[PDB]
Amino acid sequence: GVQVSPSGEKITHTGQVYDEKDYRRVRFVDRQKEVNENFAIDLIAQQPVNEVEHRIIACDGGGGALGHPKVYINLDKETKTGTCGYCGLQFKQH
Amino acid sequence: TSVKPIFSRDLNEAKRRVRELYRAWYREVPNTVHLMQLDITVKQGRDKVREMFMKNAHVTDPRVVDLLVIKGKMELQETIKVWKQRTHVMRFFHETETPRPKDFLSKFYMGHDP
Amino acid sequence: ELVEVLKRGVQQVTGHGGLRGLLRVFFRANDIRIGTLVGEDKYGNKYYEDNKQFFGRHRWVIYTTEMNGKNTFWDVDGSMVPPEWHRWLHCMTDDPPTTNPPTARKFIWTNHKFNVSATPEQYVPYSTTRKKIHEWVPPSTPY
Amino acid sequence: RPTVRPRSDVTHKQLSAFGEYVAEILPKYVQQVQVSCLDELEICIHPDGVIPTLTFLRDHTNAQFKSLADLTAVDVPTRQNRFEIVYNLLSLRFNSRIRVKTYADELTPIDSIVSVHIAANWYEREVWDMFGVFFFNHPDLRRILTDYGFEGHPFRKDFPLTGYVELRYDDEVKRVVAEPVELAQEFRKFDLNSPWEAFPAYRQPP
Amino acid sequence: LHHAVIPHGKGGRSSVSGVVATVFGATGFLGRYVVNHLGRMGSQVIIPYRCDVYDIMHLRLMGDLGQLTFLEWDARDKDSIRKAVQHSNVVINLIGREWETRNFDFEDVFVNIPRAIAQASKEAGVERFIHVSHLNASMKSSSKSLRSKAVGEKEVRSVFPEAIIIRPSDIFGREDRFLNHFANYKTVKQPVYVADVSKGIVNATKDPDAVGKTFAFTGPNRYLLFHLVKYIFGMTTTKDKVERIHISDVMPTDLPGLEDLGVQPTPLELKSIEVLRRHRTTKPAKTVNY
Amino acid sequence: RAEYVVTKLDDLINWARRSSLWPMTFGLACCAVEMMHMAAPRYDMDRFGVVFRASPRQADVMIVAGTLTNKMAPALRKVYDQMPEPRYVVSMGSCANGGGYYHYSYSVVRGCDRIVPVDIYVPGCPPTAEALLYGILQLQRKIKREQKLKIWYRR
Amino acid sequence: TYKYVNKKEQESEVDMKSATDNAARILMWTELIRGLGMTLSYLFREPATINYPFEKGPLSPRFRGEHALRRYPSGEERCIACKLCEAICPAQAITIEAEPRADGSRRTTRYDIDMTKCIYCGFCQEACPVDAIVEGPNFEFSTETHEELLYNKEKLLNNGDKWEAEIAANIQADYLYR
Ligand SMILES: CCCCCCCCCCCCCCCCCC(=O)OC[C@H](COP(=O)(O)OCCN)OC(=O)CCCCCCCCCCCCCCCCC
Ligand SMILES: NC(=O)C1=CN([C@@H]2O[C@H](COP(=O)(O)OP(=O)(O)OC[C@H]3O[C@@H](n4cnc5c(N)ncnc54)[C@H](OP(=O)(O)O)[C@@H]3O)[C@@H](O)[C@H]2O)C=CC1
Ligand code: SF4
Ligand code: SF4
Ligand code: SF4
Ligand SMILES: [Zn+2]
Repeated sequence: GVQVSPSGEKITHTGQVYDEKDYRRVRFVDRQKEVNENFAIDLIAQQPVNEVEHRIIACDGGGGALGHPKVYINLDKETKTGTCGYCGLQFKQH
Repeated sequence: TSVKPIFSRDLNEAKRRVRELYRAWYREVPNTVHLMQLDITVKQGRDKVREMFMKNAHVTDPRVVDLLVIKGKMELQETIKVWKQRTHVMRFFHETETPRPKDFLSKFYMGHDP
Repeated sequence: ELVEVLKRGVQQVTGHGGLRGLLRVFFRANDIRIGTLVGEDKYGNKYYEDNKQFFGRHRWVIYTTEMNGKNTFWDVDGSMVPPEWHRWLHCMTDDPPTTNPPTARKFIWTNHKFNVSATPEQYVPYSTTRKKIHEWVPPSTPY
Repeated sequence: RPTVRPRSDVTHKQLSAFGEYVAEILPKYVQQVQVSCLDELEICIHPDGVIPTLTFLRDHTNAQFKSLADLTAVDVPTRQNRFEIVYNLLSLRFNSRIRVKTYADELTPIDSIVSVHIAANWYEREVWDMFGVFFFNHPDLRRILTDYGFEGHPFRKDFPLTGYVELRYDDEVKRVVAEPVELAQEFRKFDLNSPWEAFPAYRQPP
Repeated sequence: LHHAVIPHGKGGRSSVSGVVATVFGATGFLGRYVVNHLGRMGSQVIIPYRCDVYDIMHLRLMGDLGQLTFLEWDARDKDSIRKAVQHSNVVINLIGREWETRNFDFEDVFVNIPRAIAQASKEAGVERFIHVSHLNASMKSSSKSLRSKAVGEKEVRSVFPEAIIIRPSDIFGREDRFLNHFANYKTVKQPVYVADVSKGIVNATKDPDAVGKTFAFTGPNRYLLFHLVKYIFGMTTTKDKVERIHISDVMPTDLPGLEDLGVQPTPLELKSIEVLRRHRTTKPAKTVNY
Repeated sequence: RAEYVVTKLDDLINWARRSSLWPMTFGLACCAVEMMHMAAPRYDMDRFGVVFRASPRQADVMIVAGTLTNKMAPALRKVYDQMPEPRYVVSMGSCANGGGYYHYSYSVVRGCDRIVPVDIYVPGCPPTAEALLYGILQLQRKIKREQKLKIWYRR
Repeated sequence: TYKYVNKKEQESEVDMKSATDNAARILMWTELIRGLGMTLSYLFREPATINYPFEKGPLSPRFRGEHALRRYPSGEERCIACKLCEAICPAQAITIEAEPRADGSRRTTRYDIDMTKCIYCGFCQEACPVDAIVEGPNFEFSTETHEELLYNKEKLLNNGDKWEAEIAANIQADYLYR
């Protein structure tokens, strides 16, 4: 979530802030700093872990198309979860 | 080695073509500052012509000289016929830019200009 | 067949909220047509329809007099139309939200914003990438 | 097959025969006749055969190559004669097309053919303005596409894409001044060519 | 130093010059050149305005994309000057009227507003302040304008000791109130060109040997008012204006001049022709010294 | 107060200046067919008060439509200078906004905002006549939001 | 097969009848009254005009307008920083800069588009293998400065959040053609 810096500037989803001593803060004077308040890194964490009875699981994101390329993930390592490099979802072996 | 020529056999004929071109320019110059209301003086214009001529003095090849004559004639046409403008003619003096200082130190101090 | 025209005209005139509504309409939207109200959006705009007019005038909209703190009684923009009605008003569809509603998803804007080309809440660009080269800082005590 | 292009040999035959025809009529001013897979006939010649060959092809009864579809130049800076010159010609009596090529460089001009085809009056000016190639016996030869004070031949391979100068209005002198080029986003040079050979038929020997 | 200031580039429109300048008085006649000289080398330029947005459009094209920042202000409104002086290294003041309105007297203009500007600059933490005045600035002056100028210079130095005062003489260019004022229809003048003045100021904006000093920017030559007005008429209503007109130009002694910033005088005998051809439908003036 | 009547006077002047917009259509390229389509019936430029095309010597707005080259910049600037104040400019298209598909060329001006000052930028290659109309109405509002007499009064 | 325009099949007749017909055509101004009649007929028809801000012109689910950066239902972004858009964009208008995110994912730190360079060709959404960048329907986004058209990840993500209720429907419509 956007949390403000000493100077009074909102931080972005990639930690960008004009140093308090920076002259580039002028462009915001009498204006605003466009920032997105929905952080994917948190919205995906809010999602739960899927469970499957198979040690290998295919992910596409939803619709066959409208999703992403079908990728296959392994679930032999009960220590952690199996994450998709496209959608961020994570699965377990039960 | 041996070549095929262009509009000349030797640098003497080439230079006399050049001198004819200089006659033409030198003579026409003031009509330009008259037609198009340039600020500069005819002395400045003529010094500029001399500078732009001596800029290509080391040249030796009759062909490389005939081509420069051709291009100068093209420019003189564009100028006597009012196709160029105040802008195109004043694009010779560079009134809106400082030159790269010809000093190792004046270069070093600001940038990597070698 | 001329008296029927005059009757259609008088009903087009009186088909609004009397003289006050008639003037309101005729002076904001220079038009006094009568159509069916398919719906109304959160921001107070109305969307009317009539399939007997020709393609391009068979659907239209009456904007709101206020949008996010702005007197829009005279100033009016096609940017006020939110997306769900934008898609039915530019005739990408034959079905409006009321019957074909959108997909309820979070991170979708609840409050629509119109063009802000000069308002104080406009867009100012900048670089989103952090500093690359970190410099050297010496200590605050000598030798 | 449905994905490949058909292939008629009658045209290859006709054009090879006409190549032999043209070359044995003009053994002088001729070299490197070639007809390609896609059935197009190129004839390479010496810069001294331009008007002879064009006139022959236009007037000769078997040829009647009247229309000058196009005139072009091409810069290959790895050969001493770097400016290829190309005339694309059309004949309606036969529904045929031909290509006549020659070569040139800097300081080594070509002969003009406005006497043969008057369309060239502007194509040759364009070549001079873009590639820097003079033509003999051209009435007017001057900048046609470029600005009036432009110094350079920009369709070469060594002239930079963005150029050397740049224009803007300055209130002090109240004109459109020229200056060096300072971009706010340098054009990016994408290196795409692949390391793996794609066509063996053109594999050069080492 | 902050990496956002390191002057990267080649001295051009799309370069960086490390100069962040808040300029008051840009809607006028000398700012129109100061801002150009600042921006055509890659400087950031904050411009406060009180005019309507139409009268400030001749300045949007003289600087690269994003370097110009136009905001609004009001001299009587404080906290509209912090906005503009903050985020800056240099402040330039060019304000000044040739007459008095209702709300704004010479006192206000030349004493009270510059003082607050310099106060806010010092508060913020900027490192250079440049103020422009008249060559004949003196308390003993028929015109009260010059009185106020010579008072405001001290009122500034009392808050910004390291400031930089610049006293040019009657300035001549296009849209100037001197040659056009004369041609509308005992005293020696040495006028100067806006180009020279702006070059001097923009050079001082970086030059390190200019702080806590003064400069008398005067032309190369001098002329008798009569010879000069006759030259005008050959090439072709305010009491205080006429008073400033009927005063000769001082010859300031050993004061750091124009050629000490690097600039060189541009004689009026070269730009009069371009300034005056507008007022149409010759030999030069004999330069003299008293 | 005088403020009331001065506000009303400015409002009237702006109503006139925005309801009688006359364009000089500096049409250079494929961002001009859209201006023609906008004059065409479906959009009827002339319906708001914007005449189809008037003379560059009695015009109020100036629509730069298409790629501006270094051989054409001086003529555009001369037209802008000849035009009578109060004059406004509208840049229609990527070519005139930043050079567009030819921004990295030697014969193109990377933005008409380097030769003349602009008030409204319309993006597109090409922008529909609907978008150009939106931009012209945005200019109308920019005019309606002026305070000339007010700033001259409280000066 | 060819035809003739402005050629008669054969000579005409100089008969008094035809001569008088042509003389009537000349004197009485006959061929012009028909043009007057065409103009009158057009006066007595219905014009094709529309109230713009109230009546909008018709478009298609394929319209290429303003840009948007999309998300997944979860809310996670879609761009994996593969740069195909930057590599195909003819006008070199897309600048991208990526990094590994603290959660160990391929995601961007910088995604900028220049609307003064985009020719609005759609190649970027043709190339995106995840349907993350889309040239949306909007066309009414004019401005007053050249600096509000230099977009970035934040502006594009805001546009996505704004217009997803329409982009998704148009994509559902058209995705079976591509
Ligand atoms: C008692 C018996 C004897 C009595 C003596 C009198 C007997 C009758 C005499 C006949 C009189 C004939 C009518 C008089 C006018 C004729 C003028 C005329 O014919 O003009 C000729 C001219 C074209 O000539 P030309 O170029 O040679 O033709 C093409 C050749 N292939 O044509 C033109 O160029 C005209 C250009 C017209 C362009 C504008 C047209 C606008 C028309 C608007 C409708 C006007 C209707 C009238 C309005 C009335 C006003 C109240
Ligand atoms: N030319 C000369 O004869 C000489 C001039 N100078 C100095 O040159 C400087 C500028 O000259 P010039 O360019 O002719 O000045 P201009 O009158 O051309 O414009 C000066 C600026 O002052 C601003 N200004 C004036 N009064 C006020 C006020 N009461 N409140 C807010 N802003 C105000 C105006 O802003 P807006 O336009 O927005 O109102 C204007 O843009 C002056 O400070 C003068 O002292 C010094 C020596 C000689
Ligand atoms: S922006 Fe596109 S449509 Fe408009 S003039 Fe340029 S190339 Fe043509
Ligand atoms: S639509 Fe625009 S941003 Fe996308 S590839 Fe084409 S030019 Fe580039
Ligand atoms: S093609 Fe799509 S996923 Fe790849 S970098 Fe571009 S926007 Fe991101
Ligand atoms: Zn997945």
